[PDB]
Amino acid sequence: KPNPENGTCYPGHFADYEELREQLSSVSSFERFEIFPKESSWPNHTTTG
Amino acid sequence: HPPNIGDQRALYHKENAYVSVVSSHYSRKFTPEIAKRPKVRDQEGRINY
Amino acid sequence: VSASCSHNGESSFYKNLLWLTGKNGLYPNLSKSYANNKEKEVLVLWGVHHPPNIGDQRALYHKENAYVSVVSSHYSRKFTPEIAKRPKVRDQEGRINYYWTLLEPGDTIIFEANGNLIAPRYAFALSRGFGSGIINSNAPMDECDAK
Ligand SMILES: *[C@@H]1O[C@H](CO)[C@@H](O[C@@H]2O[C@H](CO)[C@@H](O[C@@H]3O[C@H](CO)[C@@H](O)[C@H](O)[C@@H]3O)[C@H](O)[C@H]2NC(C)=O)[C@H](O)[C@H]1NC(C)=O
Ligand SMILES: *[C@@H]1O[C@H](CO)[C@@H](O[C@@H]2O[C@H](CO)[C@@H](O)[C@H](O)[C@H]2NC(C)=O)[C@H](O)[C@H]1NC(C)=O
Repeated sequence: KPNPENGTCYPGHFADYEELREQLSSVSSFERFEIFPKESSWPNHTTTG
Repeated sequence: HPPNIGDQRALYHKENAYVSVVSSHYSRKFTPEIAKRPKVRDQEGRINY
Repeated sequence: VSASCSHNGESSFYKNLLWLTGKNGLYPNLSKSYANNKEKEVLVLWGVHHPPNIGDQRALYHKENAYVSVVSSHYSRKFTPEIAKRPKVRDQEGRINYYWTLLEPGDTIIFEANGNLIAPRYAFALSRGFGSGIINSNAPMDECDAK
């Protein structure tokens, strides 16, 4: 959309927005995976925030 | 980036902190900055991506 | 005031900026905020001070180490002065580095420092012209219109 109404649900600044748009403008194989387990990686740190 | 140092102490229990990400190609060190700024989406503080 | 600047044979400083030095032997922390009510994009100019040596640093700002930080809605950077011997240019051994940023309307800039900060005395509100870059010539001006 010309005016995206949901950009960031928490306000902030994105570094290299246009570079990431150019990188993600065309893909061949796109896969989503868990880089770090939610419970295993942070035993001593609160993750429910 | 917390809006005030009181929320910083309440959330992370450290008056000062450092964030460092390192790779073979890209390496950088980030330091949080605590300052007041106008509210966007009912949040004074922001998080930098 | 800088002895390098010479206006009518008198020492002076830049008009758009201000050099801040400690008063009564102390340099308290500073905090400034500006809201953009000009409805136009504003340009702010500020600089940092790199002292000639640690003695001049202690004489000017009453602190051996100091920092200046500028934060905005879209631009944020942390600055650190460097104290070292440098080549002498225009009868000034130290050097001072200037920085600029562009603020959209509805944005607030924050200045926080304990020393080595050149405060912005004046700011400039400007409109955006897309092209017409700078040219370099010594030719005389004429009142005629050429496309
Ligand atoms: C995704 O976008 C929608 C826009 O359609 C967001 O909904 C909007 O959320 C904001 C923030 O809460 C609302 O602004 C506030 O509304 C209250 C009244 O509820 C008003 O009193 C405040 O002064 C302020 O204007 C806005 O009304 C609301 N719009 C709609 C149509 O619901 C939604 O929050 C976004 N989701 C995200 C960013 O996760
Ligand atoms: C003025 O600024 C200095 C620099 O940040 C402050 O000094 C720091 O204060 C915090 C909180 O008291 C300490 O945790 C740091 O260790 C201090 N750093 C240094 C280098 O001293 C100082 O507190 C500020 N003063 C006021 C009145 O705001």
